[PDB]
Amino acid sequence: DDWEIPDGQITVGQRIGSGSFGTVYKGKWHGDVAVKMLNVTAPTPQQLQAFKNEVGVLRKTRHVNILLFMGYSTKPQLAIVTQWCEGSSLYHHLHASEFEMKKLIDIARQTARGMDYLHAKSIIHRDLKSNNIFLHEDNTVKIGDFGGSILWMAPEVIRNPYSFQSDVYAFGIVLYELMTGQLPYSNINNRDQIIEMVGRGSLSPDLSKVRSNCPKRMKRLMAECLKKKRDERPSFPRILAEIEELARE
Amino acid sequence: DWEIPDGQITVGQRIGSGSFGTVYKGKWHGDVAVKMLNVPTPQQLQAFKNEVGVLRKTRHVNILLFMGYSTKPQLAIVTQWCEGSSLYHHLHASETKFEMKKLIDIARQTARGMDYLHAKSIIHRDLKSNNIFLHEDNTVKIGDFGGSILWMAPEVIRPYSFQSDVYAFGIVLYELMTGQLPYSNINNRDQIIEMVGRGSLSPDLSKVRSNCPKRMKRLMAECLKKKRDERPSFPRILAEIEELARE
Ligand SMILES: CC(C)(C)c1nc(-c2cccc(NS(=O)(=O)c3c(F)cccc3F)c2F)c(-c2ccnc(N)n2)s1
Ligand SMILES: CC(C)(C)c1nc(-c2cccc(NS(=O)(=O)c3c(F)cccc3F)c2F)c(-c2ccnc(N)n2)s1
Repeated sequence: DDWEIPDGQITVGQRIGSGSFGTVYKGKWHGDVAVKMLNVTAPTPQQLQAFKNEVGVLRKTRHVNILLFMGYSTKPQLAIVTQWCEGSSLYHHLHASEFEMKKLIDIARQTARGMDYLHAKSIIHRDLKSNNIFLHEDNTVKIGDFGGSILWMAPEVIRNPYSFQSDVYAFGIVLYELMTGQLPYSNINNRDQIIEMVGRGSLSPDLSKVRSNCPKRMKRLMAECLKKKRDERPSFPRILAEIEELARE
Repeated sequence: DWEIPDGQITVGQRIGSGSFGTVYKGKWHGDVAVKMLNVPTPQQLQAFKNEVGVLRKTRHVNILLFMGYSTKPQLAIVTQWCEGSSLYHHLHASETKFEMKKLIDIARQTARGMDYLHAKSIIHRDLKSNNIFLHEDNTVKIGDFGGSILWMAPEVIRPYSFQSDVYAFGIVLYELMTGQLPYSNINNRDQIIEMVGRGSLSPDLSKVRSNCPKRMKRLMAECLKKKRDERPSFPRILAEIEELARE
């Protein structure tokens, strides 16, 4: 019932980087772990409060497609311990490296399962990117890094605009990455152009870029997820149903 | 709370019965395993909460992920679904050929889970090769917490402690390196019970394969000590496997 890991048990190691919040290092604790710490000399009451809140949210997650929360510590720095994922993110595999359709579908399915699970718990991700989707042992999708993210931002977010619908839009962009192998808006290299245009309602991902073997049901689902108006986007129960179905059919 | 309301879980094919309860494959935000408990009484409900209370305390990659419990239509526990088969099936049925590196990683992962369980002061009471699920063939998943006498420590046969878990892990180590179950040339349950229980019989270490690192042979022998207090603790066990893993 209590997930406080007494300090001195955790052997922190090499730094990996910084996500939406905190900084992560590879660690040692009953095996490999990832350790996200807030490196400040002394946490301001704001930081201590937010720390308690997010931990309270993370301890409500138990699903194979959600990064495993394992525990937390408060001294000397506030820290959150998670499982260690082997391999790289979906971003690296898609954009920084040299997948067959069946794998692409399965990745989409696992991600939908995780998101569907989160939404049923009334949890909004707020920062879903292919960057946040770790392919553990290249076989299991692990969603992490909750709240450069401009590409995955819904039009209303670009202009509290966060909701289940904005998560769905981000998921739609991830589908676009899986089915095209590309990041959206390749012919636009200006950050403010995309911000203006996507926000203006003018610009949307180019669905003609999808692969030939990409199923039409997937293509339709993608277009539904990418609706400019938020209340026109599908919910994850319907999203999961469609993917899981088409994976068979 | 981790109670899953009635109707959210779709039960599929029966998988089998374990140390307690009956397992089915199911649907709930993806694939799950549903362990049906055959039943509630006021007191049965308390015992149900106590076991769920223990399971709710585990958050580790090498421990089967608890996901929730059902009170209606009947008492049930929900866990993740593992793809593939048990370590037992690979070693003794499938005859899957593992390079020494895989066998030691599996041993290392199992050690990680057991060390975690013991740090939480949880005793498994029924660790064996078919309790160890190789999820997607790579990740060890220890489940089925407490007919299976091959993994029973002498003191258990004649009781349950961290030391008896260590012994059971020693037999698993034996399986990994030998490829066989202990006492293969003796197909008599009563005999093994009598002889292992009184201390006259122990696993034949001559049957370990040549490629097996000698440090693991020693560690295996240390785990299989007939006298309970001469067995090493899992933190020590993990380190030596971890140290040997460098190669
Ligand atoms: C590169 C980048 C983006 C900085 C990373 N952050 C994490 C990481 C490490 C710890 C937590 C969270 N995400 S979180 O903080 O939102 C979170 C929890 F703290 C607990 C449970 C789920 C969860 F998403 C992370 F994304 C990474 C991470 C986590 C596990 N294994 C590996 N190999 N990397 S990589
Ligand atoms: C009948 C047999 C072959 C022994 C099995 N039992 C389980 C199974 C199913 C559910 C729970 C537990 N073990 S448990 O009941 O002790 C337990 C929890 F309920 C929660 C967390 C850990 C844990 F070990 C299991 F072993 C199996 C199982 C579990 C997950 N995936 C698959 N494919 N099979 S297989």
